Amino acid sequence: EEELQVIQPDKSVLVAAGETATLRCTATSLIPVGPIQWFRGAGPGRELIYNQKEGHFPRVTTVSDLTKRNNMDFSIRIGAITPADAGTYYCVKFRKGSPDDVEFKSGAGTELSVR
Amino acid sequence: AVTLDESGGGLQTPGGALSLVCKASGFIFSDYGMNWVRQAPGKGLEFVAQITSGSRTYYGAAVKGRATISRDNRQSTVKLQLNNLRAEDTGIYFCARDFGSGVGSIDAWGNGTEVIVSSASTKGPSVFPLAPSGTAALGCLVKDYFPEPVTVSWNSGALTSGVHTFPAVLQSSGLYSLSSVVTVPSSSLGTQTYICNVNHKPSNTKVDKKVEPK
Amino acid sequence: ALTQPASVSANLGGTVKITCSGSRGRYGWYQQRSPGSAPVTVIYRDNQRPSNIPSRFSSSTSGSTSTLTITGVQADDESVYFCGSYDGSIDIFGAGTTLTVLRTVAAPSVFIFPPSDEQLKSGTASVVCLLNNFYPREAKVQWKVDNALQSGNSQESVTEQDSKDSTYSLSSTLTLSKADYEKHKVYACEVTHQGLSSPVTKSFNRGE
Repeated sequence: EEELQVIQPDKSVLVAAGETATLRCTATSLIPVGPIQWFRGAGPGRELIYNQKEGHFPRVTTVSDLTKRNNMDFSIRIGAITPADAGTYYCVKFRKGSPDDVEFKSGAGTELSVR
Repeated sequence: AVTLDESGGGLQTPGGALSLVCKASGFIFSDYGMNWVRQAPGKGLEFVAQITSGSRTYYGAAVKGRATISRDNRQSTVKLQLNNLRAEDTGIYFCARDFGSGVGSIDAWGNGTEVIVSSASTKGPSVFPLAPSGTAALGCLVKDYFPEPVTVSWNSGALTSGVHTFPAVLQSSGLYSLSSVVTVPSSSLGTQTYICNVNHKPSNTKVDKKVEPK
Repeated sequence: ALTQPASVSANLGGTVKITCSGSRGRYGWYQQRSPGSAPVTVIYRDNQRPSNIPSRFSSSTSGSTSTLTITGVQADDESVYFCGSYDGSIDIFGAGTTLTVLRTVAAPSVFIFPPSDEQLKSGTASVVCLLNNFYPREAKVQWKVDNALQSGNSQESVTEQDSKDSTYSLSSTLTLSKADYEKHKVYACEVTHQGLSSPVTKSFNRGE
């Protein structure tokens, strides 16, 4: 079985102010276990955008149902886009660890810009 | 109309560097990714470099560390700098626009420009007739030129039907040769004139040869 | 890496498919009629056809594979088709699939050309043999000079499949010094092809 990859097929997404951005991501394996999260930015100062495991993210909807057993689609839609949303978004796989979940693989990132 | 006009190619010094430039028009330039793709003699398309609308840069494995891609949105240009040139860099380089998903999202291609990494000098062609001896064949042998390309037309573009222009072959002298032939009605040989128009931009030369019986 | 087959063939008016696999990204399909010429995008961003492209081109993508379909193949569909995709790590092109349009057997029309007086004065004789508008591509040409088979002193070049009549043409050039050319009389090009029931020989006598 090949190692899990996180595929972000789009380098750049361009969205009219007020519309919805769709940010695509696929994970190629269900192993190792752990949630997918999305961030804007890649620093230690990156901003959390979506966490599969928990949290309230009112403007984010997931394209697929992440509770389905075979799900590999981690694409999200972010609603009511404004210029403050512009930046680079990364879809990131975590594995389980102690004391907590650890980052396992990041996607290559998708630029969101606003027209 | 979308245009992608390339310049900066041609003959280059082994170990030297080049700057290809692509000047775009006819679209909102800052919204697209821009790519350089090349093709070596006898080979397929090979990815060289890309710069996204957000100015992230990507390089093919064969140019990694030697290439730099940049864009100037105000001038609608993209530039490729490639240093420490070697023979494996010889080929035709195309500029291409993408919709944001990299090389699977290309919708427009430039016409491409020849890049030749060689110590050899430029030399213009000699053009000889292939004289017709009811369909007849005649042609022009375009011999001993460097570098590629030459283009051939007949009767300044008015004769296209039945024309075949062969791919160039490389001779052991280091020079290229090609033939262009055309089939015509035998009955036209008395009356119709046939001239091959051979352009060799690299030597700033064009040769027209009128091809006659005997 | 992207894998696509080296070759596919179809009849005029038939339907053909080309499958490329190896990426879960978006796929583009790029048609190139001859090496070095600008590609033409027939499909990009998975399944989108540019407005100037005929509706006979379509594609599907699912999982890690994409398939180009051409329904109602025309003679001008002969070409190499390259798949391209950014796979979420690198931008790659496949190695290209050549589409050949099948048709009936056509024997070559053969022509031989002596060297010009101008070239001879300069010290070289190029003798050219033209095999015009044949099908299929397989063909053989031999040079004989006063009935002796020549080796080492010829080059051949072949055209792409013709975009209108689906044939090929080939040129063979025999290159000799002027002094060598002048030592013999009969120059002959002999051609073997499946449209001929036996080999055809065209020839000339130097001078005459």
